Amino acid sequence: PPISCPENEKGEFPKNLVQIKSNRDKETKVFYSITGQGADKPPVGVFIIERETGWLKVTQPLDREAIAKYILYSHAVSSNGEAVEDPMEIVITVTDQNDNRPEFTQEVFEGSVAEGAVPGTSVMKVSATDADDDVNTYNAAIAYTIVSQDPELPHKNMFTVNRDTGVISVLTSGLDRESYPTYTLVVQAADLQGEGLSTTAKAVITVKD
Amino acid sequence: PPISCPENEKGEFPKNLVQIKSNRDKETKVFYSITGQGADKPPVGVFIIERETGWLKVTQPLDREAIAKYILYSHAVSSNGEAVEDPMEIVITVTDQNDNRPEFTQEVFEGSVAEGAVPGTSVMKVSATDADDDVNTYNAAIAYTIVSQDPELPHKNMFTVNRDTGVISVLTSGLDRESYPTYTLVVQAADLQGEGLSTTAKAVITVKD
Ligand SMILES: [Ca+2]
Ligand SMILES: [Ca+2]
Ligand SMILES: [Ca+2]
Ligand SMILES: [Ca+2]
Ligand SMILES: [Ca+2]
Ligand SMILES: [Ca+2]
Repeated sequence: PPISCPENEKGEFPKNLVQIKSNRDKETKVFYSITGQGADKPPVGVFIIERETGWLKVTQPLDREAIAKYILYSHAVSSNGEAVEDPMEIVITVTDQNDNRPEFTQEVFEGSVAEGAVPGTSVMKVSATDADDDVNTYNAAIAYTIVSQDPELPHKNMFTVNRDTGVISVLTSGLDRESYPTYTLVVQAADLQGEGLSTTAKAVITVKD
Repeated sequence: PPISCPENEKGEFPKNLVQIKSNRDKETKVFYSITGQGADKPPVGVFIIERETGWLKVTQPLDREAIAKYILYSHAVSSNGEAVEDPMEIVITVTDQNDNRPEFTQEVFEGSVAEGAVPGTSVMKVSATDADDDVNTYNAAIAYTIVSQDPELPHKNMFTVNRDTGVISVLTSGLDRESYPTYTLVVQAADLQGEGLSTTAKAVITVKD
């Protein structure tokens, strides 16, 4: 059966994963080995096996974003020097932890809007990515919010962002090019549908005629 | 051996966990079943098994803080109505996600300090707990910070908090009873050693003498 291990595990190492046994255990003395990337190939020694007991072990914390899936092979050789089984495929799946903050595609997004634009007009889009597992978890489910607006004139809520799409829209009337030519918005992207880890970037909006 | 499953999984359900096989599937057609709390007993239907193929599945997102360990038994009955195998124990371990914010033991912590206390004197202790897995993960490793001090006089750094202990101390001199009687500190607790999920509470300090 497939084997699971969570990434970023703490505590004492090594940790037991599964004990491998051969049926020819009582017929003859059996020695156990593992090969593959993560065993004898780079990264070397991530997984080990006790040669006499057959206990498969992980020796360090794992990282899903480095390697999410390990394919290894177990070997069973008797004291006479013959393989008593065919090499057996071992698949080790690395399950995700929410350990990556979202990341905006740019540090400073540029947009523009006409000062006459009706409330509810789309202006610009911001976007972030999240390196965590977006297939199985919510650790990469991003929600967009606006943290601050500068200047806060004529008031502090001139714009709003669609929490799913990252589209920034004119929320209210009051845009005035002659008084406040540009706005610096600090936008936020947070995983766990807005409840988790977060990052910030800037959105600079120029006001046009 | 488990049979590990992460909590709060998204996507389509049910999801394959493992395929149960009997040897004596060649002689006779075998029907597979599972019993126990989580199968036929409350909570009913969390885990199911295909009767003909023997694929054990989970039907819903799990919650480690509700149930962290399931004990099931798989049964193998032939078409003639006789059990061909003894009931086999199946342990199901629920692995942790960081889905719980740290929570302070109180909403408002109360302490006091004499105005003549030398800088570096212990004043009080704030405490937070985290419901996530503190044995295997960092999802419950709490770090304390002071977000804000009120009032910011004589300056904004009158107090400091030990990030591990939650012990608040006098950082600087200037602690006049007469001109400022009460300090309300906004304290924060963040998991993943300060880098994860967070909530805030209040610490009210009354200056004595
Ligand atoms: Ca990682
Ligand atoms: Ca991750
Ligand atoms: Ca994330
Ligand atoms: Ca939970
Ligand atoms: Ca949890
Ligand atoms: Ca937590």
